[PDB]
Parts: sequence; C-alpha cells; structure tokens
Amino acid sequence: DLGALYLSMKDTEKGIKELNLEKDKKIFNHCFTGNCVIDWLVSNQSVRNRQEGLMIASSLLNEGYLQPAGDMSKSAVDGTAENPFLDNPDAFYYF
Repeated sequence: DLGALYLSMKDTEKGIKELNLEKDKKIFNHCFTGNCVIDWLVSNQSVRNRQEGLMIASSLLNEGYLQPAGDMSKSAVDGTAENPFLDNPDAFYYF
C-alpha cells in the first residue's frame, strides 16, 4: 500500500531524513531531494534497483503524498506531467 510506505517515510529513523529546511522567511517542512527517496527505498525491502524505486516514488507524488519544491519540478508538472517525480538533486521534494 502506498499509504503504508509513505507513513514509514514519515517515521523517525526508519523513514527518510526528516530535516527542517529553512531559508529566509519560509520553513520547508522536511525538504529533501528526488534522488534521496530513491536511495532510501532501494536501501529498504521495497525496491532493489534505482529504476524500481524511481517508479514507486513516482506514484507517491502522483497521489499527492509529496510536495514539489523549486522552479524545476514546478516546470515539470506545468506542461507534460508524464514524469512528475524527478530523480535529480536540483529538484526538491518536501512533506
């Protein structure tokens, strides 16, 4: 279930690296990168290859679990939303 796995990421250590990413006047609640979720998922029993963890994470955001951050991801979901989740460090994805 996508809801179960997502909740696992929202955990403490078992999940991703929940870290408050602050900038100027905004505090990105647990802001990370796209390639991050891929490495975490791959490190777990969910997926093995980078491709497997990439498609799984794709659904996650597609459902609205994740939240895109930056102009990169904002442009990806603008035109062709065929590929919402980006496995690049340039694209941000917080909770």
